[PDB]
Amino acid sequence: RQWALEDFEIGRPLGKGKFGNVYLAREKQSKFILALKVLFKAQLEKAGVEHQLRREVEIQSHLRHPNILRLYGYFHDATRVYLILEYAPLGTVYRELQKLSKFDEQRTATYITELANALSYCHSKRVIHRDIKPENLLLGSAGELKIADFGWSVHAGTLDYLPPEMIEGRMHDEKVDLWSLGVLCYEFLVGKPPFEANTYQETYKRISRVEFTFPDFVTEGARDLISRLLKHNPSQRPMLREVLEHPWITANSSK
Ligand SMILES: CS(=O)(=O)Nc1ccc(Nc2ncc3cnn(C4CCCCCC4)c3n2)cn1
Repeated sequence: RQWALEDFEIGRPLGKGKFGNVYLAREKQSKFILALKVLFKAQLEKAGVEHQLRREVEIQSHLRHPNILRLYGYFHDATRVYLILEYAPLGTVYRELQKLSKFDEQRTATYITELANALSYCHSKRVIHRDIKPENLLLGSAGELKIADFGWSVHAGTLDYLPPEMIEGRMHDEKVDLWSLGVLCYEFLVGKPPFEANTYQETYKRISRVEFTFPDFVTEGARDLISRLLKHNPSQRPMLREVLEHPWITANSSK
């Protein structure tokens, strides 16, 4: 591996905002298709995220579930780092949700199932993702769910997906990704996150006071799982397989 830019032709833009952009792109000589994140070194340490990115490449690259987006290599030049990324043909989950505004229960449970395994794997290797936002949940071609982003940690922007203990600031562990699974689960069937407000200030309270309600079209099966995960006291939360085990899941997923 010694990649310099001229080893690629760049396709259409893929997004995003925060750090620069992510591009469709193609390895000139094997004709390989990939996402090529381009991040200006300019706005990197000019923001202090740099060292908290190295040990997120670290984290990204030696990992390997099929339900986790893979990082191939990297490089840079004058400005900008370049992340050479697996490509997720069917786009993000954020956009599938806007498109269909809600998910059926067969589809949700599958997405949750896939998320557990990828998290359950992440948690054997003791790794904790922090933001499991739908912006970070891409889709493979078989429509497999693939986790993606960059705020991971050791053991032990919107708060919509964070749990109480974080937002205020306490000794946290892998019990965060399980609250995020709850927040997600809800968002999928309802289409909006259970703590949404129009301000960061409401949302903090809605989270602090665990303040959500279910629209009628939501089944006491799912109420039970989401109720269970989104408890305040971290130790209250199912462990990852007690989740997969959940009656409501199993009745509704792939395998
Ligand atoms: C616009 S869309 O409706 O969402 N279609 C779409 C979305 C994603 C992809 N593929 C893809 N593969 C790997 C990665 C790694 N990071 N990204 C980020 C791209 C920057 C925008 C934010 C999303 C994630 C990736 N995107 C293809 N098509």
